[PDB]
Amino acid sequence: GRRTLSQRKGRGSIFKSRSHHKLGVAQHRAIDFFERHSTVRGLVKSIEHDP
Amino acid sequence: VVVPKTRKTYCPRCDKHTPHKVSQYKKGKDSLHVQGKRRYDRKQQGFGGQTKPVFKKKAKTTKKVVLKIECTKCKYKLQKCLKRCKHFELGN
Amino acid sequence: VDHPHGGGNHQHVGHPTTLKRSSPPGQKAGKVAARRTGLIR
RNA sequence: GACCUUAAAGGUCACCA
RNA sequence: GGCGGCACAUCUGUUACAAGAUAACGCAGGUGUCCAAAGAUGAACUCAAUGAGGACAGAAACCUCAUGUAGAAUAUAAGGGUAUAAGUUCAUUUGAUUAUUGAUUCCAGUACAAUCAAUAACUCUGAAAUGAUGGCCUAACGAUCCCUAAGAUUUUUAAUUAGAAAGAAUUUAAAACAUAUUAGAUUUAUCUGAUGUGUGAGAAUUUCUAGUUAAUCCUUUAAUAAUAAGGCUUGGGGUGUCAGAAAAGUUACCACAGGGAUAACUGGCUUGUGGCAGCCAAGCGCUCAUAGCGACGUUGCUUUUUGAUCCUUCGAUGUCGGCUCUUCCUAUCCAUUUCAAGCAGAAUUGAAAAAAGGUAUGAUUGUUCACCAUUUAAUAGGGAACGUGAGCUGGGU
RNA sequence: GGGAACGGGCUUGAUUGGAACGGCGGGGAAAGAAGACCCUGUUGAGCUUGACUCUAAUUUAUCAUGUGAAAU
RNA sequence: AAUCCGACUGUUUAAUAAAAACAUAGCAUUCUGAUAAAUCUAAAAGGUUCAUUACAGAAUGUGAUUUCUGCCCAGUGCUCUGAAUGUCAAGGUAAUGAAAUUUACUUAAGCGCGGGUUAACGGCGGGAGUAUAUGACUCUCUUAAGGUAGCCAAAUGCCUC
RNA sequence: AUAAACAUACUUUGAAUCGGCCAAGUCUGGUAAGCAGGACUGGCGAUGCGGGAUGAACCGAACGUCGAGAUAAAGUGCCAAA
RNA sequence: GAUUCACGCAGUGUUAACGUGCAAAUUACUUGUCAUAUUUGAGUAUAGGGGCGAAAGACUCAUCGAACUAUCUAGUAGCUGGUUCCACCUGAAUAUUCCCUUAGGAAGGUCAAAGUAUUAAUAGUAUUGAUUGGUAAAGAUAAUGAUUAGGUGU
RNA sequence: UGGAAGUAUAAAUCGAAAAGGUGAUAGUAUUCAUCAAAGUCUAAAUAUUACAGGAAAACUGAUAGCAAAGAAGUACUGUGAA
RNA sequence: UAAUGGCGAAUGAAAAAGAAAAAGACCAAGUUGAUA
Repeated sequence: GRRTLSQRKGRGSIFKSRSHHKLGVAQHRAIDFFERHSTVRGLVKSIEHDP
Repeated sequence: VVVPKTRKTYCPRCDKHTPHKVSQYKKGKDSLHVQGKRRYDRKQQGFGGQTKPVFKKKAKTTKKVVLKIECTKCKYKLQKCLKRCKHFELGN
Repeated sequence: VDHPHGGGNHQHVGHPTTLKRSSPPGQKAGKVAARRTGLIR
């Protein structure tokens, strides 16, 4: 037999993520003293659409 | 088929006719230290799978009957083979 | 050649589509370690 | 027609051209 | 070819041809068993059937006499054999045993298997001669390697007692240390030198008779021991494809070496089957076997159906039908000429000469074939590589 | 006619004047291709499956000696 | 004017098949809390979905809409949040023996035992009476269930033109 | 009785071959076959020559190169010798 | 992801042309399609039990039900084809046994060549003598069977 | 591996010594024989179809002998290996 | 050849003995420590 489509998916040649116009990694900020024992205030500059 | 024990037949060691006890011969326990078994175990070791033929086309349904006629007074054992029989029994 | 489901003179599977979790990659096609099948009630 | 089964009757086969 | 079967190991009768051999997927059947008795022996008896008798009892229960060449029985398929038995009954028994030779049947004069003839033991039965190495005979079965059992003590040696008989033994350079005895060191399983003698030394051994003890089938290669293992001889575990690999399918996506040793198409032999034609005459035909038919039988022709065979073609003969076109056969549908009728006329029916001329249009189907609707004087049947694909078409396959 | 059972050559006949042009598709069992159908090879390959023998991945047990404790 | 197939737009055997085949939206099922699921690699602070996080990722069947998806868990799969003392390896422990060896006891998964599951693979019966015919009705055999709603000489029906 | 000394008995080494086919005062299966399979012998294969017009097998007869004669199967109206 | 025309593109039909072609797949007309699941250039990524595939076993340089190229390799072939001068002499085979054997092998028969032995070591023949066998024929109240009738007796 | 109850190497586990290894049939014991592993070096006798320089030949003599007797790994083909 | 081997096909050494040539030296450990 051949190699099925699920096998060819794990090599990542044409199945790589199409992430060129993505905004970036979306996550909390890195933990520090000011988040452990205080509060840091942030300003929501804009709301954007992540592809 | 049916053959009694306690036969009176010739015993070569005593050179005389003595009473003899008759039983049936059963194949003994296969040993793990005979040369043929040691050779076979060595060959089967390693890759290659089954290295010796395996019989799978049996056709016979019966076996020849071998009696073990044993001298009572001298322990001298004979081996008499009978014809193939479906049913065998050691009678009186 | 392409798939385990690749059938013959009638489009059909042929063997059960529920498979063990331990199936090698290549034959693990369909429902995997399925505790149940059919429409749920 | 061939194989099988029952107490004549069924059942399966009868393909490549 | 497949499916079916086993003609693959194997027995009987027959084909089979009066020595031996001997074919077909020829005919009628059979084996992969069964038997402590259904082996061995001794003795007694005679079977199947029939007739005639005897309470219940009769067609069939048990008893008696007579006839009784086997017409019964002998484990089984068939064929052979068997009557003071090879059959039935009674009694004893285990030779259905160990060892060694020589032959005969398949035979390549190989193996297995089988069939015999003797010899050396120990036995069985019988008064005895004899008989007994499985079954009354012809089938009832199996290599190398591997596994697993039984056997190899009869005899041969060594040592020590007692007796007896022959026996010189080869000839100079030496280390292993068993150690004693000292000179050092040590505490630990304590070692390290040197002095010293024998050892180990050489200018008895064998045979044999009677004992006693011990060992005793061969080998594990320096020597022994108990275990283990391997040898030698003989059996069992099996190969049924039976002189014996360890083995599921599908390819219409297929590939290669080949094949007319072999199928699907023509052709060739045959003509069962298909088609056509005769001979006799039981009868039908209101009377009348033959106007027209002709049963029960029987003799042919044809190759236009399908079979049967495998001779040609597998480094290829383009495989259905239709369309187009030519020719040929007559077992003639029409037209022409005649004879017959249960031919008054008309329409018809049977037959002869005759193949020069004609024999159509459409619905459905790829169809050949078929079935309908018309028309016509008639809308006959066939061959030519099942005419005709560098003539077409590509509907079917 | 016989022959390998469908001859251009052979046998017996029929018949024949040398060279050929334009057409033609009856024949040369015309050409193209060591038949692709079928069968035989102790020749293969793709694919399938509790065909035989194996194998990666998956899985389970033991070993591979961190400290200080308690229960069986 | 109708019948069949496919819902549609789309794709397809470059060089004999463009289609009823593939895709499709819709419907449904399975697994996974991310140190996971799937999966490439001989190995790897290696790689892909994943610049991701269940409205997600991965594996499948059917093929728009409407109406509806019947019964069967016996067989083979898959699974269980399940049972221990049926069967099960290397090991571990113990005994005899001069020792090899041998013997006994104890060990996990797996299978067996029991349950679940068919929008998992799949399956879904006979015979005889009975109201000029038919047979609502009845008897009888025995399946895990006996083909239900529908549809039909159909691109599916041999007989069959 | 007849024949047999280039008679007889061999020994060693080795080639090719085991696809066969035909005839008949023969047989079996089949309706039958230029069908399938056998017993005995002779042939074709391996084989030309004369005759049957032609033909693997039929009849006569088997072959170094030639001359002359008697022949065999079979023929004698012409092809064609008689 | 409506209907159409055009620039373009494809390949439904003629099963047209051509079929030693313009062309190792093209030409003419007809047909379809002709912007969002569209068409297209360059760069870049994926590689042979691999890739890529709106799935045809399709495509992967005219090569794909496993590319191209070189080495193992002059792979093996019980199968097909071919196998080279003259004269002379002798001259066959299709039985039997065994084989995973049936298109092939070994034992054996037939045949050739070498080399021997004075040689109880001749016969595909007939005759005389003693045998063997169960074929053709024959028989059918002669045994086992098959079969048509006619007398006599109870 | 010829090495056969394990000849050699490696991996997992285990792991010595008041030494010990070997005498190829596994095992224990007692003798006998013979060596003293787990570090290193070491000329000579031996091989050679790379390549360079020479000499020979019962070798080939332009379809032969190397593929190449001339600007031969050249002309030419392929994207490329070739 | 011993041996190995579906013990099949096949694989397969070495001591002795005869020659060419010949050649033996070092670390580690131990000892010496006004230590080098």
